[PDB]
Amino acid sequence: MYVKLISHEFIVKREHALTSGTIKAMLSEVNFIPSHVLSKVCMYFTYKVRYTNSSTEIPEFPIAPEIALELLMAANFL
Amino acid sequence: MYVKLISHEFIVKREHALTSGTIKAMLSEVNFIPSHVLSKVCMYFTYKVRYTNSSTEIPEFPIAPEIALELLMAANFL
Amino acid sequence: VVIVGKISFCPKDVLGHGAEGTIVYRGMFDNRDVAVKRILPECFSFADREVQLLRESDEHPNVIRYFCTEKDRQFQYIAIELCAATLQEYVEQKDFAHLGLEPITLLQQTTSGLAHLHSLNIVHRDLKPHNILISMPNAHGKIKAMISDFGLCPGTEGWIAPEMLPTYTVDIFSAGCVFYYVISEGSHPFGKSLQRQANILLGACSLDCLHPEKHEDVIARELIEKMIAMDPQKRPSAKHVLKHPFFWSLEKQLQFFQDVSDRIEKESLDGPIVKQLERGGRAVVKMDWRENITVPLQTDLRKFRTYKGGSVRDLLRAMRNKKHHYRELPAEVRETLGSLPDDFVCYFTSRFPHLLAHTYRAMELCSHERLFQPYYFHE
Amino acid sequence: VVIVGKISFCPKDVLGHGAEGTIVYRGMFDNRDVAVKRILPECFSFADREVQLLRESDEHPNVIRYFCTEKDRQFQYIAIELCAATLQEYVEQKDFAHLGLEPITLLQQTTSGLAHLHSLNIVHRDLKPHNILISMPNAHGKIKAMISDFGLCPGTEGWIAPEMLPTYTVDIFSAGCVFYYVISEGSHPFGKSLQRQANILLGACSLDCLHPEKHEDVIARELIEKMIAMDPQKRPSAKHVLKHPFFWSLEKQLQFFQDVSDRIEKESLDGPIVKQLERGGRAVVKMDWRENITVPLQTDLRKFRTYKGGSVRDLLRAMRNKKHHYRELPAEVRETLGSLPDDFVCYFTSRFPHLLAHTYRAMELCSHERLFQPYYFHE
Amino acid sequence: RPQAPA
Amino acid sequence: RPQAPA
Amino acid sequence: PVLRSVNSREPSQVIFCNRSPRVVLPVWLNFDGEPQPYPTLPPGTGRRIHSYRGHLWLFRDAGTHDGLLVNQTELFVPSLNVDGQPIFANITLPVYTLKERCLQVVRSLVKPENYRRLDIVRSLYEDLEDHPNVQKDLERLTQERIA
Amino acid sequence: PVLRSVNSREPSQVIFCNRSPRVVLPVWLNFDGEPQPYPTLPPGTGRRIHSYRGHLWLFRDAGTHDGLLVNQTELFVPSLNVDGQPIFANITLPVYTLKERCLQVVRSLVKPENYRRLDIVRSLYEDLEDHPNVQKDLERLTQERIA
Ligand SMILES: Cc1ncsc1-c1ccc(CNC(=O)[C@@H]2C[C@@H](O)CN2C(=O)[C@@H](NC(=O)CCCCN2CCN([C@H]3CC[C@H](Nc4ncc5ccc(=O)n(C(C)C)c5n4)CC3)CC2)C(C)(C)C)cc1
Ligand SMILES: Cc1ncsc1-c1ccc(CNC(=O)[C@@H]2C[C@@H](O)CN2C(=O)[C@@H](NC(=O)CCCCN2CCN([C@H]3CC[C@H](Nc4ncc5ccc(=O)n(C(C)C)c5n4)CC3)CC2)C(C)(C)C)cc1
Repeated sequence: MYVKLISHEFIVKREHALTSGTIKAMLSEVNFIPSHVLSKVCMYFTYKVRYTNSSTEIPEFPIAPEIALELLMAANFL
Repeated sequence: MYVKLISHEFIVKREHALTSGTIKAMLSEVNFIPSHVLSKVCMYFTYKVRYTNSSTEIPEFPIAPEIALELLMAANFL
Repeated sequence: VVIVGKISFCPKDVLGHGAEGTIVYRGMFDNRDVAVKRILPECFSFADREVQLLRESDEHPNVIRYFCTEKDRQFQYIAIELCAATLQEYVEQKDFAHLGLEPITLLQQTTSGLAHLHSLNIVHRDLKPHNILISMPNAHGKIKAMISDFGLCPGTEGWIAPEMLPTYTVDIFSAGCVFYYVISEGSHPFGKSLQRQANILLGACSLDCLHPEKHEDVIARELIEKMIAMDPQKRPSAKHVLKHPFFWSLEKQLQFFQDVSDRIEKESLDGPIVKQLERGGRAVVKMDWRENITVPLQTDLRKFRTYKGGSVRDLLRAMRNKKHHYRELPAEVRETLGSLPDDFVCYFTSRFPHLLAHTYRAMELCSHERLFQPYYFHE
Repeated sequence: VVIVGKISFCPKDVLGHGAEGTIVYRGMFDNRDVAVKRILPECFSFADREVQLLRESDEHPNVIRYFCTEKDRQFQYIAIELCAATLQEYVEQKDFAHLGLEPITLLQQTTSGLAHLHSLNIVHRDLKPHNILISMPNAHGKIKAMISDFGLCPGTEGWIAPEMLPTYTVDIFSAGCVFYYVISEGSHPFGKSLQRQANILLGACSLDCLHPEKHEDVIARELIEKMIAMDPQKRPSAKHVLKHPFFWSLEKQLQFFQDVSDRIEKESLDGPIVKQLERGGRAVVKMDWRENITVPLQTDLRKFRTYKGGSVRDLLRAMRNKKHHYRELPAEVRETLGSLPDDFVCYFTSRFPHLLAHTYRAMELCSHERLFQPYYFHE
Repeated sequence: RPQAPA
Repeated sequence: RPQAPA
Repeated sequence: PVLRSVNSREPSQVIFCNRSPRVVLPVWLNFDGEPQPYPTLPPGTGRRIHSYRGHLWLFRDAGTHDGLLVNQTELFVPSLNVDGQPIFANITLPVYTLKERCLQVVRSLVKPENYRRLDIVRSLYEDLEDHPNVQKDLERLTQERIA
Repeated sequence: PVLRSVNSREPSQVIFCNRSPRVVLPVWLNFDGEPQPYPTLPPGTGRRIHSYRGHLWLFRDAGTHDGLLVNQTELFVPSLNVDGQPIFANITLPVYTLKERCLQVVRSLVKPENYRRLDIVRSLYEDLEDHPNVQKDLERLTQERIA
């Protein structure tokens, strides 16, 4: 299944959105977190599902300095 | 007084020719020693009188390698 | 191979580690085999204080020898004497090729190097079997113990003096633990490694490896117990430790016994010397010492039946007489006593294991005398 | 200032010279004060054998310490321990600041370094007061003698063994000359410098500075005379020299005397021990020793009138008795004899200057005994 | 890329 | 020059 | 400690292959379990390494001491050189939790003296001062192992 | 020996001024009279030198050890620094006897192993092997001095 997140609107798979314990509690549509930070969370979900238990080497998840604090706060909440 | 030496003919002062003990015994005209070695002896007499008790620094008396042995023999005899 | 000047080494030839990232390699300096400590930039300040202590210390046979120091663009390098093992490897790997080095000679060398540092006003502050190195054999095959990593070159688990958790007494405490460590072949005065510092604060001082009825263990407990004393002021200096009976040869033990019995021969029985020598004397001589010697020596001692068995002084003067008259003694007696001096003194110490330890402490009140200078330390 | 790497020096700071153009400078190596020997290209082969002997020798306190060697485009440089003086400057300039170093301790240190070289199969081959260096004082103000320029690093006037004009005996000969040199404060066993080698071949061995009636000079002549023996096979090894009474303290001289008198107390008067001890005995005890001691000691010796004055053994056992009974002696007697051990033994040696030298040699026939191990050398 | 989708 | 006259 | 190297003295060759974009610090637990830092490995590079069977290696960031995986595992143990091949130790980045990854970014940008001045939840200051610690992870790995 | 340096220990500054076309070897007779070679002086150059009053210096060719004059004298003795000036030591070539000058030329051109093969009077072989010797000149200068 697919689920909808709101900051802007984002749609991700439920197997990806389950990477968040908080979203896995709310889902068992969610509106929050600015779009520029919630899209970065949607990019982390794709990064996590792609590279968890991957046989390849794994690339550093890139984080911009200006979003570091906003994204840390969101990640600590999620 | 001046004295005459013969190998060619050379004329030197008696105060210069006295630098040779042998010539100072013969003189108290002398014929010998090739000219190319006896002229070098005449050059040594001028060198000796000029630089004996000289206040200046003294230059190395130059001797050619090809005459070294002929001039050593003449000097040992003189 | 890496060259930093006179110093060179193979990066694959690691000997071991120090503190804060410093690897030690087997290197080469001026055609000598050396150990090369590589120092990270964050430790350049500490490696300078180490080099200064290494070079400015007077040379001592039992202190690690320092050769040179180089600076690369990244690291510092220190060339020091290449050794064969640590004291920890000696104790825990007995299969190490230890040519003739004996545990008490090892400890004597360690205390000699330590007393040398203390005389230079240098506190090691980190003495432990890992910092004590066993040398490569010299041209005569002789092996010695040396002290490295001294003067801070705390934190170390299980070797810190209680009051440090700057004065030489903190080194005497850890030396006392090293002593017991070597003597017991691996044990620690304060337990296993995890409970060790918690036992140092509580004051365990459990020395159960030292038998209370063996002469050598009674002497070794007398020294170790006051080296690891909780009160720092009760700890002997390193020059006091070196004068202890623990380091005496059998010949020096028998000479002490002769000197004591001569000192007390013409002495009043009510005088302080004999009085202190007889406190607890009944326990030392095992009530009656005349019955504890063997029958062959008893037979010749029955020739002078006047000896009293409760007196320590009578055991001393009896033991002294058989030493002076040894060559006149019957062969049947000389065979029990054994050869002078080693076998002769072992005869009496092994039967009266507290005789040396009691007499030594009982004769401290005349340690100032010229006769007793070799046995006691005073400054 | 000249830098050749770790070594650096000021060209104006000349300490002195060596052989074949080698100037020694006061330099600096790894922040240590060093002496820097500059070697001309014609001596690079010799400076290599010197460095090899310096580094590959076991470290000894009385051997010069070697640090590094550098090569410039023109010269070699050797960094070695910087000393304060030579033994020649010590002897000939007494005004040198010699803190506490004593001539016999100086000689003992020189023989210790020499016996160390000989144990490494190294022959110095050039030992003389110029090659023996007096150290800079350490952190305790102590000064020692060290040996440099050894192993050829012959020719030297007045110090060569006769048979060299390869074996350790050539060093014992020149050491014997060094001994006399130091003892006599400048004289030589074979005369002034020009007549010296001509006297070494002829065998002068004139030791006139040593008085034949002083105890110390009798002992020093006994050692020196056989170190400079013309026959090389009659010369003692360096370990024999170190065991000689010449290096004994007053306490060890009195202990030897006690050990001898105890060894001979229960001994047959016709036995080889007492017989050899009594050959020439009348000269040692000055015919009757009972009359040569002072009247106060005579008074207490008259309490046991039985002593015979022609016997060396009676002088020994009498001297031994007053040592054992010293604390019982009247103050009027203890004041003449003096304090044990130094003043007590000086009392007898100064009145019988041949007593120690005679007894020592007379007791060689029992040097193999365990009792006499500290006094004689045997291998 | 998963961490930087197009 | 005396040692090399002209 | 339970996590320690065995003193096997059987040499094993190992390729420390740094497949992460970080400078790797090889950390060797000695025979007492104490961690000893070895020379760092530049990103992308691999090195032939002399080790011994049963020795324990864990790999950290050389700057931040962030835990790194080796063969998808916290700890690496050299096996015998079967067929003469050198054992490969692929040091790789683990997928960090988004919190921890953001914590590493903040730790690099912000010095410790400024963590408690950031306009964030106060409990994040304690999480920021909780720098990656090898000794802390040795306690955790011991607990996980003995269970 | 009679020719020796006195151990005065009074420092004197000296200009070793090499006014000869040869490399000069400064030779210092120590307090025992033994000659000690010092660093050589290139031709034309002068050096400020630390010496002491009453010390004995003689100067040789550095290659052939030919005797050289200093202030028109075989031997040089530093005086006290009167008015603070450094004493000048003008090292110069002496007028050699024509025999000796030719002997130096032959000695350089002909190696010792070939002296006795030259077609010259046999007594010249002994004069050629009579190389300039500092120790020989110290005996001669002592004899000349004590006279
Ligand atoms: C390039 C690179 N990039 C990323 S990683 C890397 C890398 C990878 C590997 C290497 C080289 N390979 C290793 O390092 C491997 C890795 C790991 O498997 C452990 N390992 C070892 O070799 C270790 N060996 C063993 O386990 C074999 C058992 C044998 C133990 N041996 C017995 C002898 N014992 C000593 C002998 C030398 C004596 N000399 C002496 N002398 C004077 C002083 C003065 C000061 C000082 O602090 N010290 C000492 C206290 C340090 C002195 N020590 C001291 C006693 C102890 C060592 C051990 C580390 C224990 C050697 C190098 C670099
Ligand atoms: C550039 C140049 N171009 C042409 S010429 C030139 C030039 C000209 C001058 C200089 C410098 N100026 C000099 O050299 C002048 C020239 C001439 O006037 C003599 N002169 C001196 O300075 C001499 N001084 C005196 O007469 C003053 C009396 C004081 C004597 N002092 C007492 C202390 N004594 C020593 C102290 C150091 C100790 N250290 C030690 N340690 C370890 C070892 C290991 C090996 C070894 O072989 N050694 C020793 C045996 C060498 C060691 N030694 C040894 C004892 C002896 C020296 C004296 C030469 C005697 C110093 C330099 C170059």
